[PDB]
Amino acid sequence: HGKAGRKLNRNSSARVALARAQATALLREGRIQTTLTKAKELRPFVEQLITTAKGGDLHSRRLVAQDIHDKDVVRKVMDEVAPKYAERPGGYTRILRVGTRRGDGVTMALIEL
Amino acid sequence: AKHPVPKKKTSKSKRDMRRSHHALTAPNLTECPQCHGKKLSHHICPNCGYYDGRQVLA
Amino acid sequence: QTHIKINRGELLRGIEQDHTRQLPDFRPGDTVRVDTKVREGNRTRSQAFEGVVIAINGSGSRKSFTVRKISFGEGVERVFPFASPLVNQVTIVERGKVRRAKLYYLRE
Amino acid sequence: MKGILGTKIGMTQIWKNDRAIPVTVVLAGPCPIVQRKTAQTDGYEAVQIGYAPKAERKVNKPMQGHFAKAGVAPTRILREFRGFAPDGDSVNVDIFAEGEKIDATGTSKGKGTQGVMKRWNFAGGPASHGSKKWHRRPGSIGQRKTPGRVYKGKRMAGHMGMERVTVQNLEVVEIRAGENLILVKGAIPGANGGLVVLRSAAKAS
Amino acid sequence: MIMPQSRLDVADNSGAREIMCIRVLNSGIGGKGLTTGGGGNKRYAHVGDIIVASVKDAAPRGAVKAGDVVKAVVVRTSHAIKRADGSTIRFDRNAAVIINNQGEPRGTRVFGPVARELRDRRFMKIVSLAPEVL
RNA sequence: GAUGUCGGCUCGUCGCAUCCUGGGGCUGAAGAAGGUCCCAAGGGUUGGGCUGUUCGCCCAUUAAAGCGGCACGCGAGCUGGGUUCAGAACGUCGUGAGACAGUUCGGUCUCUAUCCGCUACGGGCGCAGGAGAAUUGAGGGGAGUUGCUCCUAGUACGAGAGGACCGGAGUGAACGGACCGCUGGUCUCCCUGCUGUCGUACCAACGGCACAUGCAGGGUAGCUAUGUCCGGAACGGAUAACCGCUGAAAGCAUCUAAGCGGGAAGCCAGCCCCAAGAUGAGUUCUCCCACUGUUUAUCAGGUAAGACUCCCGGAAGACCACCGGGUUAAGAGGCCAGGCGUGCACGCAUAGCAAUGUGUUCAGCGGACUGGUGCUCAUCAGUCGAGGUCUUGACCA
RNA sequence: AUUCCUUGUCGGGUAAGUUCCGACCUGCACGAAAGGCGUAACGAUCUGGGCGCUGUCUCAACGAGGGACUCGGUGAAAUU
RNA sequence: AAGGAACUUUGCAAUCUCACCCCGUAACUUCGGAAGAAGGGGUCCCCACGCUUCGCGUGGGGCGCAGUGAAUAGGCCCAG
Repeated sequence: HGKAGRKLNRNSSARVALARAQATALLREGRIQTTLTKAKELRPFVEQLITTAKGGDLHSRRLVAQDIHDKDVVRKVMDEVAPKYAERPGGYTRILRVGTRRGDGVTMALIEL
Repeated sequence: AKHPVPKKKTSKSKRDMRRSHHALTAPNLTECPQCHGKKLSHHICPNCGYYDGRQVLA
Repeated sequence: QTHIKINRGELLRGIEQDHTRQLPDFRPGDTVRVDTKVREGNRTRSQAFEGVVIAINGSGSRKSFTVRKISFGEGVERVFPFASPLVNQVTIVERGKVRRAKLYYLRE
Repeated sequence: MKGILGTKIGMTQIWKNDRAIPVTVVLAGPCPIVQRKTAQTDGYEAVQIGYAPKAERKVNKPMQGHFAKAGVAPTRILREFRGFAPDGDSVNVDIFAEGEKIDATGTSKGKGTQGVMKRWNFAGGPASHGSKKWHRRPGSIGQRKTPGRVYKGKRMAGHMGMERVTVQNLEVVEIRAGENLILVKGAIPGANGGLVVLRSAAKAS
Repeated sequence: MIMPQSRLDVADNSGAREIMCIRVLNSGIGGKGLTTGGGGNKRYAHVGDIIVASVKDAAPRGAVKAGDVVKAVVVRTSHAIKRADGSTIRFDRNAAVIINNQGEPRGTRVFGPVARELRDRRFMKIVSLAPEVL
């Protein structure tokens, strides 16, 4: 059987680079579009990650730094975006599948903060 | 060489007996609520850019 | 399969708090489980395994601790079910200072 | 004969005296009675019990009538039992008795498409002394110009699991009425959350 | 578990030091002498099981010599015998006690602890020299 | 204009002239143990050493450790040890080139399955309405093994030594099924430790790469066995060999020609699983109901019950299929709580020349596990889907 | 590596050895520069044994990655 | 896991071993070798001290399961 729970399609150190790679962007742009699935993967990781930032103390700042190697972005998340989702019960990030693409026939989608 | 190989040409008939299942399924287009143009249920209307509000730029 | 609403989580706990016993603290360092060997004929014996603890795998009815001992020139390890009827009482003897929840590293 | 529906729930440890025994905690909720089949209506005697509940907003119109035909309250699962009866609704209280041996019958966890080594044991072969048929792959399907085919049933890969199963004679260890909970020794089929049916020994010693 | 080609330590003064397994007899102690195997299969010797063996190293000066085919009765499997209370016992090394057709140790004493399962197997005398019976 | 060759391995299946278990006659059969002939193939028939072996000899066991068939079963299934290519050697034969009853070391065994067959899984249509669901069982498949101890009984038997049938108990083995609570395995980034190097300016804290986890320690869920649980049954029907009751033809005798009974691991039923495409297409409960279309558009078209499409999932799964949810919502992510793994974090303080230690800290971090919560997305909407043939017969006022 | 009878015979090592080592000899058909017998060292050489270690095996299990499967693009082959 | 060549035509294949210091090292021999024979110990960090400096030795101290702490990196022997 295969009753686990996670997605891959690359090795291990990659499915880690990606999720960090997209993690930043979304945080740096608020919205990025991407293959539908990769969004779906992306979602929960950024959220947890946003929830990390939602503490303000060095520690939390430094845990995030682990998954955000661009100083700026981390500060953005740390000081601009994280302080805002305070009031809400963690859970902001939505997806709006768009329409199939052309060169590969893959359905894209939008993941916006 | 090419080890397994076919024992005869297949009838233009049989070769069709097969294909009776490659028939595409026409999308289920739905009519946008605003642009009234047809969209793909659950996705953004490629024409107006809406999905209750307007997401995608024009 | 059936979709009844239910917290299987607790349904279990109930059928498991009738069979769950708490013991001293301990994590590593010496112990002296003075068990009972009721097993002989009718004659109910009284053994007392005792020495290093090297694991606490578990929680609830299934919780258990493992202790390593060298009896008469040959290593010995026993797996004790906290709630195991054959056990009367466990007792520390000397808290140990180690750095990991296993120790196997000590099996040599 | 007798019997009641239930849900698997999990196994755990339990001591009956001084001998620890593993047990599969099953919950045989109270079961409704939604149709008494009789060798005079359906040409055969039997009963129809119900199980999990169901919101009426999901309940088809026709299904409502069938359940309403006894004023029960849409279940979502119905199953027959031969040569049974009682009056009202069927629970395990009085039904099964601590000590009875039973036949639990769930649905095997589904193993997807499995080879022969796994679905029939087989033995595959080598792993080092020459190959391309490393471990799994069946050896040979048959003989030659004789039975110039393969037999009907030769074991080969296939979907394994997701089959009905029955593990006979299980000792109903404990029985917590007031919770339609029951505890059986040994392992029952299918996974937790699964529908299991518990009956009287199909035929026991 | 213990099996053919698997060498055990000897837990007696029979003179034998180490022994290689040869065949797992279905440990038949009972009745009058040792009983005749209960099957020609049975692949693993679990503590308190009898096996036929072959001495691979006996000590100099001792009733048992190097190369003597002899029966023994496993007393310590590095496996793990699970006691009915659900406890588990496992020794560092596999070790057996050479014996004789009545289930008696050819030795005058056992060394090292012995599986308590042997009392179950009715191997009384063996047990009686056991410094311990874990 | 090619039917690949010995032996293994894998995978099996069939016959019986049965190797062991079942039943029986006779025995020179006391009992126990055997011999032998009959009936009987359900199932089972071990692991090692030598040899390319088949064979066979042997070690240790076993209830036994059957013989044969299926292109000396099985290379579009694997090997390639054997032997009927090219190299080389020895003995032997040949003046020689070469040869061989011979011996010896070496020597590329071809990804792509069309038809039948086979294992799984879908689509169509059919089953005289359109639908939801629960079933009968025609038939079919799986399984079908055996030891040992105890009891009876130290009896029957036997000079004794030894020592049962029958019947009743237990406990293994191998084989299968299911299962993961246990005991273990794994767990590719769930936690930590460690090295070299580059970067995050630097210090400190971290990241990358040294597998496709840099190494190590451990490890939830899942899956998993060497772990657990259960099973091979009982009774029954009809019988084989075999034993018999009443009993003539042969006024006796006879298991028989009338008739009747006992009787095997086998057969049929029984157990578990499939199953009406059982086109002879069954049964039962429930729901929607009788719309519209001028001999110019002759049948389709709104629609009911209901369901698909699609979205979000799943202990379901290759795809399909199957189960669940889709805001009258707790389906999944998140989020809180908790559980469980790791084993005490950053930072700061203090001790120490320092490496480090101690405290704050049973800390910190966190995959899949138990719950709670409308934070996020399951929006909107479309597509398909009944008006019930006829004949006979029966009942209704 | 020259033996047909042959797994010769006795010994050795093994629980058990048609192979291996040691003898004996009855050398089917050894033998002295087609060299006889020996020999330290050297061999991706050939044979037999042993220690160690291991998934070779008892039995397999879990995990990873690349195909195999699904959808969009391009689209062969032997064969008949 | 347990076992450890039971695999098999043959441990084929894959492990173990695997660097550099120190101790130690057989038969046999053309005395050169056999020899990396076999076998065992060490190896990180801190500080003092002395040394020929990079480096190193001594003494004490320290941390972890583990210190050529990750990559490169002999498995050994007996007999023919």
